[PDB]
Amino acid sequence: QNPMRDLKIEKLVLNISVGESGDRLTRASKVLEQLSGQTPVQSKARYTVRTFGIRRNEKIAVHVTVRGPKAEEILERGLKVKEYQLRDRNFSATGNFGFGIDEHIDLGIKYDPSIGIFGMDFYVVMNRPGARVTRRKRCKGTVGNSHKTTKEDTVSWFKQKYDADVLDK
Amino acid sequence: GKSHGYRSRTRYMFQRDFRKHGAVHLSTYLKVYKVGDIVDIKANGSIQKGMPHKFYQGKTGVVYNVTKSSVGVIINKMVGNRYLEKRLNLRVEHIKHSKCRQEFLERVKANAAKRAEAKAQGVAVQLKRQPAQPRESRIVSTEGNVPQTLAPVPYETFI
Amino acid sequence: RKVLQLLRLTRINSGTFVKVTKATLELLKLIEPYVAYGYPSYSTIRQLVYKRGFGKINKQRVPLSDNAIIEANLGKYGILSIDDLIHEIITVGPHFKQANNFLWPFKLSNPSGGWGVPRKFKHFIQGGSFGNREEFINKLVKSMN
Amino acid sequence: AFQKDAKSSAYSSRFQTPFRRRREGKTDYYQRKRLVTQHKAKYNTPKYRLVVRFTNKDIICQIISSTITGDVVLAAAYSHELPRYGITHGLTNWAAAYATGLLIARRTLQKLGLDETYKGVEEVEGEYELTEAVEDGPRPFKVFLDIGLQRTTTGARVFGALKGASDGGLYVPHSENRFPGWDFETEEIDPELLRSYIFGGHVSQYMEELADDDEERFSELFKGYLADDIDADSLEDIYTSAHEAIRADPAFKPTEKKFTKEQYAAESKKYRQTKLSKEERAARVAAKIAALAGQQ
Amino acid sequence: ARRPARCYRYQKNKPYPKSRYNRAVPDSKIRIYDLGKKKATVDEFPLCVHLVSNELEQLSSEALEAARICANKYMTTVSGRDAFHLRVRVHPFHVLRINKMQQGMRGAWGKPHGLAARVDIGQIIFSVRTKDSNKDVVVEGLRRARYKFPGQQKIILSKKWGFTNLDRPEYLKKREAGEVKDDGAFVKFLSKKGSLENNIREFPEYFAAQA
RNA sequence: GGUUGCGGCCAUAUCUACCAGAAAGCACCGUUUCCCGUCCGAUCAACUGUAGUUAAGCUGGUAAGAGCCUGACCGAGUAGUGUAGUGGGUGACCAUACGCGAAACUCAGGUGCUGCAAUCU
RNA sequence: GAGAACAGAAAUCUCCAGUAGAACAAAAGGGUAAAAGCCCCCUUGAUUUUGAUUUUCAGUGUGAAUACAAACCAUGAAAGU
RNA sequence: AAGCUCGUAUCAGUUUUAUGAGGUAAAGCGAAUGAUUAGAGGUUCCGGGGUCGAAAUGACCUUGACCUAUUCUCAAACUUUAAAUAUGUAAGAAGUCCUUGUUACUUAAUUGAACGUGGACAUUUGAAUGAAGAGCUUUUAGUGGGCCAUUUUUGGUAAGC
Ligand SMILES: [Mg+2]
Ligand SMILES: [Mg+2]
Ligand SMILES: [Mg+2]
Ligand SMILES: [Mg+2]
Ligand SMILES: [Mg+2]
Ligand SMILES: [Mg+2]
Ligand SMILES: [Mg+2]
Ligand SMILES: [Mg+2]
Ligand SMILES: [Mg+2]
Ligand SMILES: [Mg+2]
Ligand SMILES: [Mg+2]
Ligand SMILES: [Mg+2]
Ligand SMILES: [Mg+2]
Ligand SMILES: [Mg+2]
Ligand SMILES: [Mg+2]
Ligand SMILES: [Mg+2]
Ligand SMILES: [Mg+2]
Ligand SMILES: [Mg+2]
Ligand SMILES: [Mg+2]
Ligand SMILES: [Mg+2]
Ligand SMILES: [Mg+2]
Ligand SMILES: [Mg+2]
Ligand SMILES: [Mg+2]
Ligand SMILES: [Mg+2]
Ligand SMILES: [Mg+2]
Ligand SMILES: [Mg+2]
Ligand SMILES: [Mg+2]
Ligand SMILES: [Mg+2]
Ligand SMILES: [Mg+2]
Ligand SMILES: [Mg+2]
Ligand SMILES: [Mg+2]
Ligand SMILES: [Mg+2]
Ligand SMILES: [Mg+2]
Ligand SMILES: [Mg+2]
Ligand SMILES: [Mg+2]
Ligand SMILES: [Mg+2]
Ligand SMILES: [Mg+2]
Ligand SMILES: [Mg+2]
Ligand SMILES: [Mg+2]
Ligand SMILES: [Mg+2]
Ligand SMILES: [Mg+2]
Ligand SMILES: [Mg+2]
Ligand SMILES: [Mg+2]
Ligand SMILES: [Mg+2]
Ligand SMILES: [Mg+2]
Ligand SMILES: [Mg+2]
Ligand SMILES: [Mg+2]
Ligand SMILES: [Mg+2]
Ligand SMILES: [Mg+2]
Ligand SMILES: [Mg+2]
Ligand SMILES: [Mg+2]
Ligand SMILES: [Mg+2]
Ligand SMILES: [Mg+2]
Ligand SMILES: [Mg+2]
Repeated sequence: QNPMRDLKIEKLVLNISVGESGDRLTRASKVLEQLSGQTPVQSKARYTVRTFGIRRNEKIAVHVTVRGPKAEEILERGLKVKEYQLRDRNFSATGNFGFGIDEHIDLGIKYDPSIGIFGMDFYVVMNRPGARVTRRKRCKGTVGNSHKTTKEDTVSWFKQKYDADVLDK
Repeated sequence: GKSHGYRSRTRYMFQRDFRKHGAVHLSTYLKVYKVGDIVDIKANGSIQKGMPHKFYQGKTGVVYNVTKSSVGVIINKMVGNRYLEKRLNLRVEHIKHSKCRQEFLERVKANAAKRAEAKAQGVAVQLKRQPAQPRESRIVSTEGNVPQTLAPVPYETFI
Repeated sequence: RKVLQLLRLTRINSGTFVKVTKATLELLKLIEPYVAYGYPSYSTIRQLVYKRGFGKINKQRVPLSDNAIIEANLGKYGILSIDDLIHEIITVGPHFKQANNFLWPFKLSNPSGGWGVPRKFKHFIQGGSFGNREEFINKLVKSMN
Repeated sequence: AFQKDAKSSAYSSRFQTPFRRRREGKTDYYQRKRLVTQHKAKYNTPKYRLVVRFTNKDIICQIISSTITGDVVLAAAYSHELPRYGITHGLTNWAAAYATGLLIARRTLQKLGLDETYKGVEEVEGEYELTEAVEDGPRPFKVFLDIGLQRTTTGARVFGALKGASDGGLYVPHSENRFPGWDFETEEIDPELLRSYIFGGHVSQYMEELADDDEERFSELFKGYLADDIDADSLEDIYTSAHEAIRADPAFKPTEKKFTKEQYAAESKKYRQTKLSKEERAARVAAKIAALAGQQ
Repeated sequence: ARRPARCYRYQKNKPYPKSRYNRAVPDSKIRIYDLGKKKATVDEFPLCVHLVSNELEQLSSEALEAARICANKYMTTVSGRDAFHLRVRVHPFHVLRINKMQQGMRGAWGKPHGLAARVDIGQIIFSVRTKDSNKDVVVEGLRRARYKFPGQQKIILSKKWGFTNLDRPEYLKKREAGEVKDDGAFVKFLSKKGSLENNIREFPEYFAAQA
C-alpha cells in the first residue's frame, strides 16, 4: 500500500578525487563551488600509499552534498551527459545510485584554462519520508522493511520519471 | 622480581559479572546510609575512585562516617595474633547494606509480639531458637505402597 | 581437638552424655575417628551413675554416694536423688544441660572383654571400633565400667 | 534482512541489552545519575528536577523527584492548559514555554505555602535575576532544569520554560548566556530582546511582516489568528494578561472526563489482541504438518 | 637422542600447550588421525571397535604415530584399504620439556622436547568402524597397535552404530523411520525443536510416519 | 485497558520474518522572518498546528523461529571434594567407610513486571 | 557487504550491517558506547593550607593512593565534575 | 617473672542458624578467545591453475581461501557455568518501642542529622557446647642454620635432590 511512502531524493553528493593537494585541488574545489552554490569540503588522505604519491592528512579531494530542488538540476544536468542510460550495478542494494562523468564542462559551466578540466562522481542517495527516525537525536529507531529503499524500487523509480534506461542484465 | 602492587592478583575479583557491564543502575545511588549501619563490601571495577583494596573485598563492616560521595567503614583486620581497627573511605558504589541482621531484627520485632500476645493472655512463651531436633515416631503405611525390592546391577560397558 | 574438648573428652577412655540435635550432631560428625558412641540403655546409664558418677562442686569432682550432694547442687531444678539424676539424663529433661554438666566426665577402664576387632581406628562398620555403633555401645561401656 | 548479514546463536547469546529507557532512546543515564543523586550527608533529601519536554507541540513541565521504586511528580503543568488563561494559539513557541514555566512555578509554590512570600518578578523587563532568599524566612524552593535530550543552543526555548519558573519564584540556578539576545561576541545580554521573546515579539513581528509582503503564506499559517481576529500588536497583551490570569489562580483544574476509567478500559480491550494457549499452538503445528507435509 | 618414554610416562606436570607463551615447539610426529575409507557413510559401517586406556598416563606423539601405522598397515593388507575407518581419537597437545646440557642445576627450565597426549582411564585412544563381517580383522589391528603403547589398554566392542552416538537398534528405529539424513561421513537427525518450515524442507521422507 | 512525560528492576524487555492497531497521544509532516547550527534547515535552531499521513516510528499478535528466563528424583547421588585405615596395587592408580556435592545433557513451562503524574471511547 | 570518472589489492564519496571484534602514550590485566574512545569549544584543580585514611608495615619511614575540612579558581544552562 | 583491677563473669584454633565474599577442582568448546582431525553443502565481475575461445562483468571443470550446518580433540598464563575445604558479619540491657530538647551542620520547611531529657517491656533476655574464671600492665631470657610424615604443589629424566 502507498500514501506518502513515496520516494524522494535524500541528497546528492559530488566527488572529485585528486591524488594531491595545492593548486590542482583547490581548482577542483572551485569547480564544485560554482557548480553547487555551497562551499565544498576537503578530504585528507587516510594513510599513505607512495605509489599514489600521497601522505596521511594531505588533502587529496573535495566534495559537496546537495539537497532539495538544487539536487534535481545537477542530477539531470549530468544525467544528460550519461544520455539517460546507466547500468544494473550503479544501484546499490540499499537503494541509492551513482555514476561518473569526466569533464565537468559537459554540464552547463564554461571552460576557463585557469581552472582546467576535472572528472566527477555523482552519488544520489534516495529515501522515503520518515527517514528522520534514523537520524534525529531522540528515540532513534530504524525503518521497517516495507519502507526501506531497495534496489528494485529505485531502478523502477529511475525508469519512470526521467525516462532513462537501465541497461545490461 | 616479584610484584605486589595495590590491585595485584585481582583479575577476576574486580571483574564485572557476565553481561553486566557499563553504567551502574541508579538505585545504587539512591540508597541511604547512616552511622551504625552494617555494610558489605564489594569493589565495582568500573568505578576506579574510592575503591576498597582487595583485602576488604567480601568483608562486612560498620559505617562510621557519611560524606558527599562516600561512607567511612571500619573493619577489624587481624594482623598477627590480634585485630586492629582499620577505617575505609569507600564510595557508595562499593558498599551495600548487609542482610546479616535482617533475621535478627525480624526475630526481635516478632519476639516483642508473641511476648505481649502471650503475657496479655496467660504467660507460656518459649522464644529462644532451638536447633534441628531429631524427628519423632511415625507410622508409614503400605496402602497403595508395597515395598519395591531392588538388587544391585551387573557390570556393563555401553560405549 | 577443640571439639573433643568442648565435649569434655580430654583423655582416653573417658566418656560423657550428649543430647542430639543438628548442632551437636555435626560435632560428633567431626570427631568420629577418635570416639565410639551409641545409644545408652536405662541399664547402662544407671550403672554409670551408680558406680562412676561424680559431681562437679566448686570444681572438685565429688563422688555421689549420698543423695544430699545432688539435692545440694541440683535441687534447684527439681532433682534431689541419684535416680532423679538418672531420670533427667535418660529422658533428656528440660534441665539436661545443668543435669548433665553437673556430672564429671565418666572415667572408664579399658574394656574387659577386649575390643572385639583387631584394629580400633577404623569405623565400626568396617570392623573397627570408632563411629556410631548404636545400641552396641552398651556392650562396650559395660565392659569398661 | 540480508542473508550474509543476520545474527547467530553466538551473537545474540552474549548480547548485553542496554537499559530500556536507553533502548528506547529516551533517557540519558549519564545525566540522570548526575541530576538525581544526593549528598550522602543530606540523607532522605529529595533532589527535585524541573523537567521540561517538548512533544510535537505540547509543553510538559513536571517538578519531579526520585524514589528507587520510581520517580515522583510534585506537580505538573502542560502548555495545553494555557487556554484556561487566555492563550489559544502557538502553544509550543517561546512565550508559551515561559508561560507554562510560570504556571508550574506558581502552582507548586502555591501548594507548598511559599505562595504569598516569594512572588519573584511580577514586572518582567527580561532582566537577568534568580529569586533571592528572604532575610529571616524560608529559603525558596530549589529545583534543577532537566533539559533531557534537548540540545543546549543559545536561544533554545527550553530555557524559555526556565525563565518563567525562575520569574515565577522558583530558585532555578542559571546563567544568562543561552537566552535569546545574548551577545556571542561580548559577555552581555540585550534585555529588550528577551522581553520580546517572553511576550512573543518575534512571532508578532513575523505576523506584521507578512501582512504586506505575502498574504498567501500569512493565511496558511496564522490562519487561526484570522479566524479569531487577532492581528499582531495585541499579541503581547494576550501574554501580559496570561501572566495575570496564571498568578491570580494557578491551582490546576483536571479534565471533566466523561466515561469512567472502567469504560475506557473495556472499549480499548476490543482492539487488544490477546495471547494464545500452548494447546492452541500445538493444534496450529499439527495442523501445519497435516497440510504442508502430507503431500497436499 | 630422544629420551626413553619412561621419562615422561606419568602426568607429573600441568598441561604445557603450544602457546604465545611457549612457541618454539617441534611438530607432532603424528599428523593424520583419520585413515581408511573415511568418506564412507554411516550406514556402511555398523560395527565399531575401540582402543581404550586403562591408565592415567601419557602417550608420546611418536608412539601415537607408530601405533597408527601398525594398525592401518595390518587392517589394509588383510582386508583392503576401503574396508575400514580408523580414527585416532587422541591428539598430543601437551609439550614435554628437557634440560639439555659452566652451569649445573642453576636455572633449569626445559626447552620443548616433544609432544604427548594425556589420557584418562577409560579414555578411548583409537576407534574403528566396519562391516560386522570384519570384526576379527579389526580387533587384530588394535591388538597389534597395543604393543606400541606404554601402560595397559584394552579393546572393547561397541554397542553403538559406528562412530554414531546411538546403539544399534535405536539408530535403526530412528532410520527405518524418517529422522536420519546422510551427511559427509556423519549424519544429521531431525529435531522436533525449531522452525517447522525449514525443518520440513530437510528430511522430506519424514512426515508420514511410515516408510 | 490505550497513550504520554518521568521512571525502577535492566532480554520473560533482545533478534529474525509477517500481520493487526479504534480513540486520544506520540509521530512522521509544512515553513525559514526571528534566536541559533551546518559543506547541506538531513541533524541541530526557530515559526505554524495551519497544508498532509498511519507508510514508517510506536504498541500488540503470529512462529514444532534464534536468544533469554524459570523448573524437574533429566542426567547424577555421576564428576569433583573434607575426613578414616599397618585397605588393594610393582607402579600408575583404585576400591571401601562417615559426610558435602557440581557442570554439560535431556524434558517441560514462559516471553517484560511495575511506580508517579496527565490524558483517552 | 553493496554502490560511484581516471582509480588498480590499497586514494576519495555513499549507504546497510556492526556488544566493541577498536581506541584509550607504554607491559599486561581490569575497565569504558548518547563513554573512558573520535571531533570541537572554553581552560590551568598539575594550584594554597595543614590533618585523617588504605597498601607494603614494626601496624616505622618512603612511594603511590583514598575520603573529607578551610581557600581560591575552571567549566557547564545546570545538577555537577 | 612480678603482679594489678575485677569476678559469674566475660571468654572460645567448635557447631548451628541467618546473611555475604571467592573463580580453584570438576566442567565446557555443534558458548567467546586460542588451539585441533574429518569430510558435506554453499558463495566469487574477484588467488591461481586448465578446455572452448577475438574477447567477455563468458560458460564449463578445478584447487584454494572464505560462508552455512555438522564432526574428532585440547588450555598454568582460556571461559558462560561452577563445587568441597577454607573465609567476613550477625544471633539484644552498649537491646527494642513512645513521647519531644539542643545546634553555628542540613532541609522549601523544627525538615533531617547527630547527641540527649522523660516513659514502656527482665532472665526462654532471645541458638548449641564448653569455661580450674575474665581483663589489663610492666619488664626481661633464649631464638632468629631447622629437618620430617600424609595431603596440595613448582623446577628437575631423576634423587636419601
Ligand atoms: Mg499512508
Ligand atoms: Mg597525484
Ligand atoms: Mg610475579
Ligand atoms: Mg553496554
Ligand atoms: Mg585519578
Ligand atoms: Mg557433654
Ligand atoms: Mg566380662
Ligand atoms: Mg583376660
Ligand atoms: Mg570370659
Ligand atoms: Mg594386627
Ligand atoms: Mg571394670
Ligand atoms: Mg555473519
Ligand atoms: Mg544451536
Ligand atoms: Mg549532557
Ligand atoms: Mg598427582
Ligand atoms: Mg613438575
Ligand atoms: Mg660449577
Ligand atoms: Mg644439567
Ligand atoms: Mg635464569
Ligand atoms: Mg630463562
Ligand atoms: Mg600396551
Ligand atoms: Mg556430541
Ligand atoms: Mg488518530
Ligand atoms: Mg540563514
Ligand atoms: Mg525540516
Ligand atoms: Mg528543532
Ligand atoms: Mg501498519
Ligand atoms: Mg516514541
Ligand atoms: Mg524459542
Ligand atoms: Mg572415579
Ligand atoms: Mg575425597
Ligand atoms: Mg594409602
Ligand atoms: Mg568414588
Ligand atoms: Mg591496557
Ligand atoms: Mg551521555
Ligand atoms: Mg605538579
Ligand atoms: Mg613515606
Ligand atoms: Mg612502588
Ligand atoms: Mg573464626
Ligand atoms: Mg587465580
Ligand atoms: Mg581443569
Ligand atoms: Mg579434562
Ligand atoms: Mg561448563
Ligand atoms: Mg573454542
Ligand atoms: Mg582455569
Ligand atoms: Mg566459621
Ligand atoms: Mg551462649
Ligand atoms: Mg557449662
Ligand atoms: Mg571457675
Ligand atoms: Mg622478650
Ligand atoms: Mg628479644
Ligand atoms: Mg636474618
Ligand atoms: Mg633478637
Ligand atoms: Mg606425622
